[PDB]
Amino acid sequence: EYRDTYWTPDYVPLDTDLLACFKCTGQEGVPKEEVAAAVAAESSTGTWSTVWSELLVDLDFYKGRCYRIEDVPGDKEAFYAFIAYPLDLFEEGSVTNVLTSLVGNVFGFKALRHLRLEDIRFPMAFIKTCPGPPNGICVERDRMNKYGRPLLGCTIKPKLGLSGKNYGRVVYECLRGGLDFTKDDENINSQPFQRWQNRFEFVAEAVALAQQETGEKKGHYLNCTAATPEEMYERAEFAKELGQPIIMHDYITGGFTANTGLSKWCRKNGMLLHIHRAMHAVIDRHPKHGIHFRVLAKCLRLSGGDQLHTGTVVGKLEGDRQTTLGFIDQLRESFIPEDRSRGNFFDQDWGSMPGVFAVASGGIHVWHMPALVAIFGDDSVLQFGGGTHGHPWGSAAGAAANRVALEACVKARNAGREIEKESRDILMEAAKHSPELAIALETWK
Amino acid sequence: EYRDTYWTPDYVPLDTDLLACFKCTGQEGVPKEEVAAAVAAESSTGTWSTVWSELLVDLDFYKGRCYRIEDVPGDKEAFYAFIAYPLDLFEEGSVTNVLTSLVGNVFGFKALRHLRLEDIRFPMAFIKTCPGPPNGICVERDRMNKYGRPLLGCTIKPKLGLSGKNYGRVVYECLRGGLDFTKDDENINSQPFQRWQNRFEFVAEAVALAQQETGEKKGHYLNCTAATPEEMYERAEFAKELGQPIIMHDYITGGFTANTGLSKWCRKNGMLLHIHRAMHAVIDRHPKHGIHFRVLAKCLRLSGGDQLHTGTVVGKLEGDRQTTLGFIDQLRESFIPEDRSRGNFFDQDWGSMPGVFAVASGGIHVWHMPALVAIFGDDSVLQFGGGTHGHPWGSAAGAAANRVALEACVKARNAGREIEKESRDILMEAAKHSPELAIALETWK
Amino acid sequence: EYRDTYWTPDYVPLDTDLLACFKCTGQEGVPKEEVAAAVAAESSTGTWSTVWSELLVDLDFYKGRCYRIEDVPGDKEAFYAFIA
Amino acid sequence: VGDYQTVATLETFGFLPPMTQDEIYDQIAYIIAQGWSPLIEHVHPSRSMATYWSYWKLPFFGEKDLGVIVSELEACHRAYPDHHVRLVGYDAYTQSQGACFVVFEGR
Amino acid sequence: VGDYQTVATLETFGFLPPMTQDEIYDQIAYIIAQGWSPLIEHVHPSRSMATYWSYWKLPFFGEKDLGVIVSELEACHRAYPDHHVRLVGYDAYTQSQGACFVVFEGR
Repeated sequence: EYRDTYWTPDYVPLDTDLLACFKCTGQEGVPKEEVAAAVAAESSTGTWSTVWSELLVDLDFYKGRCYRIEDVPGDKEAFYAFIAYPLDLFEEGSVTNVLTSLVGNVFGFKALRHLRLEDIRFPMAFIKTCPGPPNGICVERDRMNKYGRPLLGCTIKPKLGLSGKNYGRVVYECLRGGLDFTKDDENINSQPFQRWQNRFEFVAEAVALAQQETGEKKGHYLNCTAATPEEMYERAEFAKELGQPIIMHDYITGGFTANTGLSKWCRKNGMLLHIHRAMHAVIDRHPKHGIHFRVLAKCLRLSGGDQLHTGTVVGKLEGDRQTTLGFIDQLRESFIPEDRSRGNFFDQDWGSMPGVFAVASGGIHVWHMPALVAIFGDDSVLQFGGGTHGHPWGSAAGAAANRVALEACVKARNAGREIEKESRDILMEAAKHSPELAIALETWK
Repeated sequence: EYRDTYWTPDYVPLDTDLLACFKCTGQEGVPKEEVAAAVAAESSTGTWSTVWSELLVDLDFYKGRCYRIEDVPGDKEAFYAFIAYPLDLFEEGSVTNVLTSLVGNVFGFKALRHLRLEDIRFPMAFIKTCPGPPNGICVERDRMNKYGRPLLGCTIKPKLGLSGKNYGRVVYECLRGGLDFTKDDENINSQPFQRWQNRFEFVAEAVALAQQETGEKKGHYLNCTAATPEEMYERAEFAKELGQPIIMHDYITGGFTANTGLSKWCRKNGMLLHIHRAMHAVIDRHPKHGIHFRVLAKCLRLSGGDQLHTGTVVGKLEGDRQTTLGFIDQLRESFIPEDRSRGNFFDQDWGSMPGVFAVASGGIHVWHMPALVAIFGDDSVLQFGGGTHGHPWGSAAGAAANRVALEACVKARNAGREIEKESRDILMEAAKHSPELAIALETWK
Repeated sequence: EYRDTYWTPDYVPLDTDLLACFKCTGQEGVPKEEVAAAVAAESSTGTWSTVWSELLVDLDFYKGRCYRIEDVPGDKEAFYAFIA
Repeated sequence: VGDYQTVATLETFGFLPPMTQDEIYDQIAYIIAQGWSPLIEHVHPSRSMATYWSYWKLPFFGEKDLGVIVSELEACHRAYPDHHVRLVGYDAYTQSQGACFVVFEGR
Repeated sequence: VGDYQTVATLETFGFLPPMTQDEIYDQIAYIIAQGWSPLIEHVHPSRSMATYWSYWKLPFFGEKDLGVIVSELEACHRAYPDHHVRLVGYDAYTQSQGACFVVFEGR
């Protein structure tokens, strides 16, 4: 029994503590308080019998406190548990240390059928310790001089096979159509068919040419995720020398340590950082067990970064857009009030620490854009890899069609109109001056 | 009793000695010679009883000599004391060592009601040892190609809150109006709302744009005062790479060591150094105790630097402009004759070591400019933070109005006219071609 | 007058604020609240007349708050001022 | 069938035909409804790649009337009828441009 | 009300209207009274950003007459009536320019 020292019936968390929410399912017919206290201890302290060395350090002060067990709305065996953590249990600005101390060993205890990390309330102190995003939302907007509308990206299709020249010319064709950015594929950094130096050189040349032609500050997302941190820094500095204003990375596969180092280097060198969520589903695909994507989003925002992939939710699955908009709030706003429907179990304030852009990509094209604008607001980016490329008139025409669709949609939204219902009229009116938009809307009606 | 070995009734200082003036007030009814000798010893040597190790080194040669006690004109309890110092008691070009040896422990002796350091006569040798200002007055004028008139600056208001783009555009608006420079705020180096890299980049871009537009070599004061010397050097070299011709620093808060290192780096890299006197008042606000600002000005000039803040004296307090003009003389001229009214107690010669520009800022605007020109001469800079920004027509119009006011004032001064009396006619005649000047003079009549 | 925006009669400091104590002596016969607010502003913000650029950033949030004036035990002209 | 020629466009509504005056009214009304502030920028088209354009009279804070904004727009258009003229909404609380687009394009 | 347009000005009295001849007399008399030496510089306006302009005849040391200075000024103005022409007072003891301003501006 561990409730007596790791379950607190009347404790109130301190404003400097780290508060964690776990959706817990113990074995059948077990005390919920006991399993919650077991989880809390397994996060900090665990012994199989009487021990000696724990009397040389005050275990009372350096221990977690589960202070509230609430009944989950939908399952009476699953319950939300709120565990506190003294500030001293972590490193000053190490998201890696937070993950190690939170999920390092708790998932291995046999007395828990399922465990899911739901929400984390980071104290203001720990947030002020971490480097945070190198640029921020408003700073990125200033560096790109783009406002009024969300930004427009696209993944370079096919997933691989392109040489440096071919990849560069495809990126140029996508970019010259008014598209804001292009992202390299998450699994493509350096290949036998394509060495990264050639791709970076050709894509920098293409970006410069498109920037000169269209009269707009443009850029492409360059990937630095690689085998070693030395190679990552080398590629990042090579991109810096080539005048490219943004680079991209995979923080889960590369690592939280690598992501933090890359963000610090970007701040030290004045570079923008794009991030993709590769392998996030392996942690959040299961709706009952694992780690919710909001926790990963919080960790990435603390570790630094300017963009984070989300999908929207819509296009294939109407789903539960409430919690998606909730993590969007946690991505953009400095403070977010509690919202059980949005999956926000704590009053979380970020002080004046700049937020992170949201990335919506995958299974989307022109027909979805009004709802995407409505749900994601103006602080987001939309990527249409196949849609822009699969347009019969070419990638440039597809990008132009999506750009004018976005312009018309944001104009109608600024007009004070409910875009979701009359979206068909909006797209028809836009097509009255863009035949490529008309044929695109015809393709995927 | 220490007079017998630390009071010299007939000693004449050697031309290689360091001469210091202290305004001293001992306890009531104490020997003035005894307290002066106590101060002199407490600067070099102090023992509570008979000692042994002092017989292994000649204490006679390595000891200070107070050689003259003069009655202060205004208090008969306060007296001026002149203490000599053998050249060997200091480091070859360390103002830090001078301050440690002069005020390190003397201010803690109970036998002194008050102690104030008034004047220091630095020997020519010690001046030749120190690095000195990296550029100098004439060299700065050559590097800016600005002559005939004093230069015109302004602090960027508000004190903080600006992003990189906003700060840069405000600096550009101030600069394009003919303003010579702009100084960042002394307490603003790197903030959560504004990282220094973005501010430096945007302000460099704005300075380049304004320089291209107005057809004049311009610049902004960039601050490198930070937490560590490594960060200071990094920011200075970043400014050097961005083609910015001047950087600024706070020598008291940052430190004399940091100021000397920054000046040496500026000389080694061909950079101009601006300095603000933050926290100087905490040392000189009290008129009877502390260190007079002339001593700090001497120390900064020895440690290196191109500009030093002074106020003028006028605008709020008519005061005692005599001693202010005295320290101005000590800031500009190579030699200065003794002047008791100006607070110059020694015949101080700087050889051919270039002087330092004077900075007049705070509580000043267009109405004061004629008197400012009259008192500060042509080797000074005028800053109007609120006045230029608070002008209803904008910062550019206010800067242009101040520029044309300065031009008209220096023209009338060169005409052989007494500017102080007919200043109203001068400003009216200037307003006969500058309506912004007219409305400014209307605002603060 | 700067009390209206830099003297807070009923503000309670936030636990993330920086609190400073100043023993202040203004000129004779001056409002203690006014001089405390002047010190607080002179730490953050100071203008001699109406200004424009301060409307592009929220001066309300980025400003100090003197929230308590206490009488010094020993001098009635000197007073302790607590600025946030 | 057919190609899309590259066009020197003007930053978010550079693609669409020039906005009508009623659309300008709606845009400025939206800027008012968001608590932002109007600001007029004009610059020679040759220098479109610059970072800061030549600003008109200082941004109007507390101004909630469309007519004065339209009068200022037409006055600045007559001031430089060959420059590119755009209208920007400034947000003080976020230090960014809430919305911006070109109103008049030069000859 | 109204804006102040950016003007390509000419370095300390570039803003004021061109000086009258009596004002030139007063300026050169002041230069004489300060012990400085007159020096005439002319350069094409396209190269105003250069560091050294094309100097006229060598600086006149010991010259204390205004009329010869005016004659040299008008002669150099007629030499290059399309160049910017300025007058500079040189101080030997400080190795700086005591006073300098433009006299004739090019077409």
